[PDB]
Amino acid sequence: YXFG
Amino acid sequence: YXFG
Amino acid sequence: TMADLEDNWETLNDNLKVIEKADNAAQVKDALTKMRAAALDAQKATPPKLEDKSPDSPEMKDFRHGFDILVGQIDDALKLANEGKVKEAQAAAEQLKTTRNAYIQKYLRSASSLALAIAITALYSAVCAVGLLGNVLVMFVIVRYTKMKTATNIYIFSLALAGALATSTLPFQSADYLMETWPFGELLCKAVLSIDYYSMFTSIFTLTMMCVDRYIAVCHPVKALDFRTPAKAKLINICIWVLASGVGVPIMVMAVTRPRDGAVVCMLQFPSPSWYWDTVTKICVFLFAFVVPILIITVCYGLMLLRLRSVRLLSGSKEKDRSLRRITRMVLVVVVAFVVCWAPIHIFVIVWTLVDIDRRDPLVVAALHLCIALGYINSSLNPVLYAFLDKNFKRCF
Amino acid sequence: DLEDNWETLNDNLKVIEAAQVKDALTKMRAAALDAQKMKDFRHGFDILVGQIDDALKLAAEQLKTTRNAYIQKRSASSLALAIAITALYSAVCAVGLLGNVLVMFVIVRYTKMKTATNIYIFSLALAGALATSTLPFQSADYLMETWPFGELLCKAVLSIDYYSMFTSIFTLTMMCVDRYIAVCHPVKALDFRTPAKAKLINICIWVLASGVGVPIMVMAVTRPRDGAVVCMLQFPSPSWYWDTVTKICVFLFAFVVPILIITVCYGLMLLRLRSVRKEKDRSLRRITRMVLVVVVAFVVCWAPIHIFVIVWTLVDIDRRDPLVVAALHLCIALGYINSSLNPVLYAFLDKNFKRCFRQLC
Ligand SMILES: CC(C)CCC[C@@H](C)[C@H]1CC[C@H]2[C@@H]3CC=C4C[C@@H](O)CC[C@]4(C)[C@H]3CC[C@]12C
Ligand SMILES: CCCCCCCC/C=C\CCCCCCCC(=O)O
Ligand SMILES: CCCCCCCC/C=C\CCCCCCCC(=O)O
Repeated sequence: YXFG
Repeated sequence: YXFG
Repeated sequence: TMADLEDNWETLNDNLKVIEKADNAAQVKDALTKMRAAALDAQKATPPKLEDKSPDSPEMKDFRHGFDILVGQIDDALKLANEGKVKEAQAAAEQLKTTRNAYIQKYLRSASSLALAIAITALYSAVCAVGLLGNVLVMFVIVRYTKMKTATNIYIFSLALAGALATSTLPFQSADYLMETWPFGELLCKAVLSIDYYSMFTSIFTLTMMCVDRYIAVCHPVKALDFRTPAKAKLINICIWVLASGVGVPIMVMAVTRPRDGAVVCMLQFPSPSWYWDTVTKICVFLFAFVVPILIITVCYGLMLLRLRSVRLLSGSKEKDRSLRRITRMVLVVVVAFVVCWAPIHIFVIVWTLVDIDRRDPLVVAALHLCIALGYINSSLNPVLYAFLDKNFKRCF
Repeated sequence: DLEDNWETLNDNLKVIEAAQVKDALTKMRAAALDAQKMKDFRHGFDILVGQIDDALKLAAEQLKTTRNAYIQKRSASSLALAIAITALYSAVCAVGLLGNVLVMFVIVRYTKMKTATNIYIFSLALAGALATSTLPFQSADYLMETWPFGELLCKAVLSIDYYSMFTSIFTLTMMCVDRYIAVCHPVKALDFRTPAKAKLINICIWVLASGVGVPIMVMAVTRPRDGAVVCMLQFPSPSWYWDTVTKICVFLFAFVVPILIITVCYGLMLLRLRSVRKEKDRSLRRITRMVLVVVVAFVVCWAPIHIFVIVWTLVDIDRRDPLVVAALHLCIALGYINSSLNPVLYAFLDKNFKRCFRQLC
């Protein structure tokens, strides 16, 4: 989880 | 190189 | 900013090659026009080397003088391009290379980000290969050998299915980072983003329930013979996977590819005001997928230590009571691992939203991709570590 | 249960740290008796029972040192290690395959192999992609403790592993020779460093190395040892002899000889530079610097596995010991780092994708  |  | 300094420095260099490979005066003219505007823009900036130096310091005056000589020479090459000369104007571009080398170069030294990109690719590929193939193997051993006739085997399958779905995103995410663009299209962008948010919730909520299930087994062993039934475990997991579609589907609807600076971006298109709903999503993800799971699991631990402190206080037989103390120590292991893996990225998303972060700095890039990766390490390592330490599963593998 | 007995031995060592320590020591012995209930593991509990007997008479932490003769034959510590190795082989394999395929693509599609240097890079990239392709099999074998792909695939893995080791190392040695020729003999370099001659040298390497690849393919067999299957070379009688000859020939021709040649190449390129008397003058100084990076990385990446192969043949090594196993596969992968993620392959990408990775400090 973090994209983008 | 080294297997096994 | 230094982004402006880097981009202007890049524009100067890129337009030198334009003249180098030019054939007409129209090509030479506009390249020098861009180069002139980028030289005047760059002389206004302060080099990272001289960031600690006064705008009127001798080094800072020397950096600016280099651009004065460059602009003067660009204007000499411009009059040749305007006059109709393409041989002399191209020859004057060569003396422009000696100027930015003997005057400016010393202040605008550069390094390669190749070793970082390799390390990042290595990190995503290792976390993907262990994660995906590992959980595909876990799922195979449960389906084909350790047949899911127990409550635990149903929970290991849910964590395994989620862990595998999570890590299947990583090849696309790392190709995007390398290429500095989304080359897979909108449909693959929707599949990626939806699977990313979806598998996050299925993974975390199936893990949370495992700790609740362990709590019931340890603290209510007689009542657990009714609750910890495989048909009851089957139902809980289906509810998680069906419930989690309130996250997967909206992300699939909002996931879009948009053009930005000649490159393609895979992103979420939030309703008006997009900045608001984007911030709300980041808050709800932090609360439901991080805070709520920590609370439930910590409460499961605290209750377990209390229920075993009473058996210890009873002083009857710690000969088999210690066999449950190993299960609660494992709950502390699961909660610390979840915090250490998820806390850095969740803090990163909060700082990213409130503060301006240097997207270009290799320290922030290294830290960002390490942070993203730890979340995957947790989602794919919880099922494999549980399964390969399960007595029944170990015999069946 | 052996796992339950293992825990009761440990969970009781902490109860000690007069009557309580004695009642704990006797509880430890009954578990240790049922833990003994393959002959080497049983010997461990005989030393453990005997030490407990001396402690019952009275040793305090001496039982923890004797426990290191039964632990390898901790629980999660073994799993953490197997994961770490799987992660190391998969990182080396995935960066190796993709880095080498990409280099080859850049040369085939964009560069178009006109220079001699690009032929030496294509061959080095092809050798690296073949080298890294055996890793899924080598890492699966480690995990399963058996060869589950049969003899034909054992022959393919062992032959490709030996063949690609020599094609890689000799293409790298010849690259340094080719570059040495440019720096020191430029009048002679004009006639030697032509793409047709680079093509011939590289082809000769690939055909020559078949004198290793073919006998290794012939000897590669799958044989059963302790209920499990092993992928191995079956040398003619006396096997111990031909095994020692093979190990000495690989260490000499694929390690010392390439270092010696690249080192002699470095030092001569160095004298040529010292003999001088602006930009074209220091352009050759970058090439000589690159040769030094090549030789340092070669010695760094290849020396540990060679010192390990020698130590293994000479000294009885505990194959089970956790830190021994960790050090072995690190040494193996570290050899593959040179083979497939070579400093020449790095420099080539750094040149061709300059703009993508260039950024101000
Ligand atoms: C759970 C514990 C052990 C981990 C601590 C989290 C660490 C690794 C993370 C969480 C938030 C992160 C920071 C978030 C924002 C910034 C600002 C940016 O301009 C530089 C990097 C920096 C300063 C990050 C560095 C690493 C960081 C501090
Ligand atoms: C186990 C899975 C392995 C993960 C590998 C990830 C795939 C890498 C994908 C693409 C690399 C393309 C290389 C191009 C880099 C140059 C930059 C550019 O083209 O803009
Ligand atoms: C986009 C991917 C979505 C996939 C949805 C998967 C939903 C199923 C989820 C978890 C299965 C949990 C195991 C319970 C089934 C028991 C096996 C059985 O007896 O039928």
